[PDB]
Amino acid sequence: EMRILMVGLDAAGKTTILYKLKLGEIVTTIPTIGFNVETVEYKNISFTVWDVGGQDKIRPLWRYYFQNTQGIIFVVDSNDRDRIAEAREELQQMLNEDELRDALLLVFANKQDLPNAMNAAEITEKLGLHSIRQRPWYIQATCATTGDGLYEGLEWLSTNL
Ligand SMILES: Nc1nc2c(ncn2[C@@H]2O[C@H](COP(=O)(O)OP(=O)(O)O)[C@@H](O)[C@H]2O)c(=O)[nH]1
Repeated sequence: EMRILMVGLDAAGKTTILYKLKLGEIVTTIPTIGFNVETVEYKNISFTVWDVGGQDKIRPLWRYYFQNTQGIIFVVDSNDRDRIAEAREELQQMLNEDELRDALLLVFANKQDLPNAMNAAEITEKLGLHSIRQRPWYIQATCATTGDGLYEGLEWLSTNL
């Protein structure tokens, strides 16, 4: 019916976020070698999760698992300063996929419990979110392990959908 695509580098906290929603079992599928998909199905909504960044294995086939995406959730480890530039590049490629041009964008600046984590303002500038045109976006500072911030960010995505 409608899909929410939640993607980001490995260890960003996406699986942690799926489990905190308590909207259904997390199911892992491996449609092809090197492509692990995690899926939660709640009513008419499908939450679809996989890791981006690095080799981008089976990238040309991602379109056939993108379909009917109404909102993108980009999750970043705010403490991972080593890979923030990689997260920016991976986000930009998602923002250029034709099947996702109309999808809303929620950004979770995750792991705000860590002492040296970049704040949402810094994450906003590092991701280049203000260069996004004609697409509504929103960024929330979160701690997925406590759940802090997830409701406020998903409140924006849900009310705007
Ligand atoms: N400190 C901290 N750790 C987190 C947070 N969210 C997730 N983690 C940890 O990061 C690791 C990877 O989380 P995971 O959900 O598997 O990330 P994924 O690979 O993107 O799905 C786990 O050990 C989590 O406990 C957070 O907000 N703060």
